[PDB]
Amino acid sequence: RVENAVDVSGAFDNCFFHNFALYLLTNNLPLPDDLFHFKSIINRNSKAEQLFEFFHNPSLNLFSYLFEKSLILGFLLREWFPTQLVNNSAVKAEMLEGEKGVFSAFKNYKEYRSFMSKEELKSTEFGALYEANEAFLEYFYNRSESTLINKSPFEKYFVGSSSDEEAIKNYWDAEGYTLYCQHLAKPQVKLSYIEIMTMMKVINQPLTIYDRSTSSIVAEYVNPKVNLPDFEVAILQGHYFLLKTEETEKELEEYERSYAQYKRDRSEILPVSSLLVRATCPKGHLDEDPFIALIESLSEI
Repeated sequence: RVENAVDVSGAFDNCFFHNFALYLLTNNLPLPDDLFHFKSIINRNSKAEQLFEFFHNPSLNLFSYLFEKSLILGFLLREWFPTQLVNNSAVKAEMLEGEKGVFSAFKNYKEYRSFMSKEELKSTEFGALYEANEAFLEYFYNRSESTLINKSPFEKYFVGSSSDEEAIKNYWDAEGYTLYCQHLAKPQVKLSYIEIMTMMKVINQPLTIYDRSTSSIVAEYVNPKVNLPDFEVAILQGHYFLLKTEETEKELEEYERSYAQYKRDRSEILPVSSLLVRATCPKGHLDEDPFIALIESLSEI
């Protein structure tokens, strides 16, 4: 039916993971194993590995609570999922086919870029994929639009090639897929329903994503063999609203009350009631790193 889902915080661009987080907490489903002991793919600095010194067991108790739990789980999930689909060769191969696969997204990238800026294609549903493989795609674009190239790292996949789809696959299985998983895990990279479906497919979690205006289905993963509580969120600026159910309405209305407390507390921040209010502020106003404002408040324990 048409329903008014809860407004989930879009702090740290983890709005979907926050939706998945409170879905795992409202109906008491066990968190995925090794969410607290994994080695993240990212090679800059892992927000998950910084939080591992305060949480070691599905220990999430505060003594100074549901909103604070999803925001912490948002960080670990952002880096957990990519490490689960980087040595998964099956997903690596199943992600090239389909009307929305890499073969289609790349081919679309080449012909569409003749009149569309790359930033105009980065705001698309394939933005995360277009950014991870930006170097190969830009080489891919001008190589087929101009007759003279530059003598470079990607030309191996193009000589001795039968197709343009053989070059894309040769790039993908060598380094394209892993580059993609490394980009999904770094912060501030936002997710569309493309990545989410392959994320929900790798853990067999049914999900339905409606449009908040039409209530029509936008993206859907269906597996009737697994029977878990119905997971459904609506969304289009990248903001997801989790739909309530009989077991969630009073526990999400309790979480709605914190967020409304967090919003006004974050507007008098610039004598507050909520723990991580300064951590959810935008950058530059108070600190330079909202995340290090989060770990400062966790060290009080």
